[PDB]
Amino acid sequence: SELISGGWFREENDQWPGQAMSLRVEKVLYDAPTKFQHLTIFESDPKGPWGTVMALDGCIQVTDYDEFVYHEVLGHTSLCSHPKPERVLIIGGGDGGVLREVLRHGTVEHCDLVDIDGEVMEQSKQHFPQISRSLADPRATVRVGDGLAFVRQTPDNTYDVVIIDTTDPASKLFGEAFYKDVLRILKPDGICCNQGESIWLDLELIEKMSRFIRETGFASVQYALMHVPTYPCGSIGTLVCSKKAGVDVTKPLRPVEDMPFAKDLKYYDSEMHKASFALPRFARHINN
Amino acid sequence: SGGWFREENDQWPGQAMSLRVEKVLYDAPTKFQHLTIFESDPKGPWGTVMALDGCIQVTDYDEFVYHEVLGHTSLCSHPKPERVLIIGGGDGGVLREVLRHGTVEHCDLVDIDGEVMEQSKQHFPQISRSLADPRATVRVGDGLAFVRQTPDNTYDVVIIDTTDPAGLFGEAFYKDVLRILKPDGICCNQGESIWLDLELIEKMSRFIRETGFASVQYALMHVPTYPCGSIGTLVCSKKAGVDVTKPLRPVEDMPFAKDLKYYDSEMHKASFALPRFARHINN
Repeated sequence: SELISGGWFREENDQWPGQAMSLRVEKVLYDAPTKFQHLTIFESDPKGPWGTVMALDGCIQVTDYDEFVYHEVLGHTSLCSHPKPERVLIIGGGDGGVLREVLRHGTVEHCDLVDIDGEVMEQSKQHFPQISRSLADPRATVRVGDGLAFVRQTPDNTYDVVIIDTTDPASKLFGEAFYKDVLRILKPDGICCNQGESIWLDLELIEKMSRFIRETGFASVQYALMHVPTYPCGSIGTLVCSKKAGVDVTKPLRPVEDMPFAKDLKYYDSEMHKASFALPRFARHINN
Repeated sequence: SGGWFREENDQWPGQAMSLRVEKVLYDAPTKFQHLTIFESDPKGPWGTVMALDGCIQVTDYDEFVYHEVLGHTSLCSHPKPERVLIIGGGDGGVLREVLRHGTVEHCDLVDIDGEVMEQSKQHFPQISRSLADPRATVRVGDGLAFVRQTPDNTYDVVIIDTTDPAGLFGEAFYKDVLRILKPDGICCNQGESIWLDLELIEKMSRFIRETGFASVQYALMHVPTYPCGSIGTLVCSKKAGVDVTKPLRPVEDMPFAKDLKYYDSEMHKASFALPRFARHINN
């Protein structure tokens, strides 16, 4: 209804009062609500480098150009922090981008993925094949359904890593029970990766979320910063949490340089891993 | 127009970013460029915003990142910076950070646009307060003319806060900058984004090395108002074997360290770690 070839997409979001970013639309590939949210896929200006762009609820999620940053940082920062990650769970991750990166690791014997929106997955399968290729991997069991119901019915010490690639669709509505479930389904040496907000637009939420996950029972939580151009302020982050008291996730436990796919990565390496946990002074208290 | 500022596409068309305007304080050309000052949405955190040639340069909210990174990354990499030159830096932001250092005996500043510094004096006092400091000699004029008429081995640090505006002249200019630096001299130059012009950073980097600098390293930073959200700075060392990626004089030892909002020795070291697609700049 809104987008039109030759017109411009506009990301507004009320998180930021009085700010907006826009991209010129070449061709609309999809624009409509789903069962759970508003999906919008389109081809951007060929003169520009962003390529095919996807927006969920009026917020750009994936673009061909910078897509690798968020997927590598979540996938590898958490897995490289675990001594031997054999079994992995991803809550969300419908486009398959984080799954693609987890599946690079030879140690991963199986990975479960649970996202609620099946139509987003289908549109990723069509317009982002390079991202969604891994949904069909023999080591991946992809499920469409409720992540809360899944983790509650999962027995204890099942997973080595749990990646939460979602902000819910400030532990509000379902955090208390869910993060307790996440803690118990992790093995004693378990690592939990959670997508964080920007240190520019919602530092207050990062502080609350960090304190909440520590109160839940995690022995440590550390915020990793990253350069993502398409995000409103240009820097989202992620909370990498340990169940085991003692482990320091800010230095890679298994450095990616010692495995054969290190040179295929566009963003992440061991030096970026270390660098991501150095926060500006104004935001430094998050990591103590 | 209708209560929204829109940032220029220019290089790489199709992208644009916009801010809601509450009150326009200034909007008109000057002698050398289009200056645009306005108050942003009070509900938003940006405060007073300044744009040069349709490109946001300074906002009250994130202004400290760019100024601390240029000022301190270069000074903290020098063993004892007594004399400093800033080409550009009309708003006084980089000057304010350089002047925090006790070792700095004097600092010369040469920017070509006098109207920009007058508008900074008015609408950005917290930034431009340093222009009146007794250790600062502020000059309005050509930076190319100034550096060619400056004798050898005059400066410890030279901070180039500009991508060339004054009406092309790199070859002569960077030779001058190399010559006017003392043997242990550091040169800080503002870089472009690794996202939208990596090709330019690579060229700029090789050019400065070919000019005579023993090493050149690109420091990355988080600046939300920049198109992609990450500009950087090239830190260039005349003396060979200098690893500027580890601070020579840690800011933690200086008393103003806790007054900084962004920069510290941890951020210093992290800044030189580049994504793999851009790591060939520093290798």
